[PDB]
Amino acid sequence: GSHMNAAAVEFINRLKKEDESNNKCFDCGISNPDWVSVNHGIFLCINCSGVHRSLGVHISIVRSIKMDIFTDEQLKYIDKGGNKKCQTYLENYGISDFIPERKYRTKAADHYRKILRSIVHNVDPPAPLPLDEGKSLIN
Ligand SMILES: [Zn+2]
Repeated sequence: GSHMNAAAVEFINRLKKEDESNNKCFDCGISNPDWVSVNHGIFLCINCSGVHRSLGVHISIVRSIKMDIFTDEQLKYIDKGGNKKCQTYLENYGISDFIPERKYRTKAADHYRKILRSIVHNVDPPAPLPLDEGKSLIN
């Protein structure tokens, strides 16, 4: 109901006040992103959320902070992620400046999804991905 929705917004705002990079869109950098790619634990603007939608459900799961209800598991993805952790991971593999169709289909981005998922489920992470495999795209 209304209470569960309001507590979720309060949670997101805490994460935006904790890690300031959550207050800029992950892909384009504009301030006050009101959308989330849950699967990546990142914050996006309305336009970049549209780009993510065209990537398909295997790549990105998109939610609006203003308009959508969030499941408790979905909020955990954001709690264990954030813009900073994803950006650092993508930068480390040299793929952070790739356009979305390439960036989110890299082994590096796919590997980050698996890492975040494992943190959410409190299980062992996948083996570290070799740097030279990171730029290659998944099938
Ligand atoms: Zn954007």
